[PDB]
Amino acid sequence: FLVEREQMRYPVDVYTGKAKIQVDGELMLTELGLEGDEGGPDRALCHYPREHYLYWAREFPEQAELFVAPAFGENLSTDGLTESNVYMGDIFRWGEALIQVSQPRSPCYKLNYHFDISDIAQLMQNTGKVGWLYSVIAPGKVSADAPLELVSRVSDVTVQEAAAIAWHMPFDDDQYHRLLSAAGLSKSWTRTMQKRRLSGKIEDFSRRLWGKEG
Repeated sequence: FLVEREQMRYPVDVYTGKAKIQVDGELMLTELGLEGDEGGPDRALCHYPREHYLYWAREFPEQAELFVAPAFGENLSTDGLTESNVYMGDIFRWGEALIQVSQPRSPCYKLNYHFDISDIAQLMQNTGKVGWLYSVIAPGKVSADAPLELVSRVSDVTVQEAAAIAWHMPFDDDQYHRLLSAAGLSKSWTRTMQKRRLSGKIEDFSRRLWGKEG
């Protein structure tokens, strides 16, 4: 863990909903999320990498204009952070608040309704370009002018592997045991990996990904 000492700092665009509109000054980050916005604690903030938009536009040239932040619902938009360099448990200082990565975002069939593309959820899930959520470790003033500083790297499980373990690999107790060991793991994901260990099976994903057609 030398990255803690590198003082990594990433500028971020901020958005809140009434849906999501860009915020420009300073607002309060409370335990439940951004003031004026809307496993509550574990999902108070959403993140989606801007890089991913190039991939969707190149994939769906015809509806390229739908693919711009914050089309995926995210609160935070950055360059330079993705599923392969963000780790489960990472704690970041933002202005005066402390936030911790708690799980990858799970793609939902509602996404398909929103882009009017019938298999975007399945595609998000298959590519692993899903973003992630934070739980707020300490509330406080934050701002669109204040960058995200990495301050603690406490696990060796990346968002990418956490997503592969949940959705890309065949049943494996060891991996489920490894995922349960990552600090900051949200309650619902703890519940889901624990249930697979006990049941001996992988819970269905059709309803989440396809709605009534699942």
